[PDB]
Amino acid sequence: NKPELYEEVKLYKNAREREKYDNMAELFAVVKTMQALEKAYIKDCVSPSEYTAACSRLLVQYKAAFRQVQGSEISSIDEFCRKFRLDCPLAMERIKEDRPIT
Amino acid sequence: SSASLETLLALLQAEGAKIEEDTENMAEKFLDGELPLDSFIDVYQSKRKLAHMRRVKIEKLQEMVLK
Amino acid sequence: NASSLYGISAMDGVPFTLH
Amino acid sequence: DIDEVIIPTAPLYKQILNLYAEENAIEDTIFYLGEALRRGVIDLDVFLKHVRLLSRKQFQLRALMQKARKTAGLSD
Repeated sequence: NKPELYEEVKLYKNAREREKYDNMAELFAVVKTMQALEKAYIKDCVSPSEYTAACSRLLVQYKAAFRQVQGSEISSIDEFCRKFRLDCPLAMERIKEDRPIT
Repeated sequence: SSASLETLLALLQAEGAKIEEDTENMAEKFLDGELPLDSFIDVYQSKRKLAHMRRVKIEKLQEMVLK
Repeated sequence: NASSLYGISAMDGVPFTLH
Repeated sequence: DIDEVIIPTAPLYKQILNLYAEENAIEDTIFYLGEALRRGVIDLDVFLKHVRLLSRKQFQLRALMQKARKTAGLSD
C-alpha cells in the first residue's frame, strides 16, 4: 500500500522553519501589496499624494522584508518570485528604481 | 439513493451554478457600496472556496461519464 | 501545470471516487 | 450533501483540493477589493491592509501546496 497519502503535510517542522516561512510570507505579501498599489495608480483611483506616501512606506517595508529572507537559498527577489510563482512586474520595477512611480 | 450518474451530474452542476450566482450577486452588491467590507471578505472567501470545490468535482464527474 | 491560479488543470492528476 | 457524492480518494488529495480552492478563493477576494477601490467604495488604507493580510495567507497555502504536490508525486 501507499502510506504517505493518508497523513496531511505540514509547512514547517521546527522553530527555524516556521521563522523562515513567517518571513517569506511577509515578503510575498509586501510585493503583492506593492503590485496592487501600482495597478490602482494606473487605474487612476488614488491621488498622487496618497499613492506616493503609501508606496514609499511599502518600499521601506520591502527592503527590510527581503533582507530578512535573503540568505543561502534565496539570493535575490527574482529568485524568490520564481520559487513561489509571484509575477509582479510593476512591484519589480518600483523595487528596481527604489522610488515611487511619481 | 439510485440516481443515475447524469442525474447526479445535473444536480452538482446546478449546485455549482447556484453558488456562482450567489457569490456574483454578493460581489456587485459590494461594488455598489450596498454591502459592508468585513462582512464581504469572510463570507465571499468562504463561498468562493466551495464554488471552486464544485468546479473541480464537476469536471471529475463529467470525465467519469466520459463526455 | 502546478499553480492553482492557472486553472483546474492543476487538479489533473488528483484521483476522485464516487459514493 | 451533494458535495459528498464525488470526493478525492485519500486524505492528502483532499488536502490538495482544499488548498487549490482556498488559494483561488483568495485571489477572487483580492480581485474585487481592487475593483472596490476603483469604484471608491473602500479607501486606499483599508484596501492595502486586507490585500496584505490576504496575500500572506495565500503564500502559506501556495508553499504548502508545493509540499503536498511533491509528497503525492504530482508535477511541480
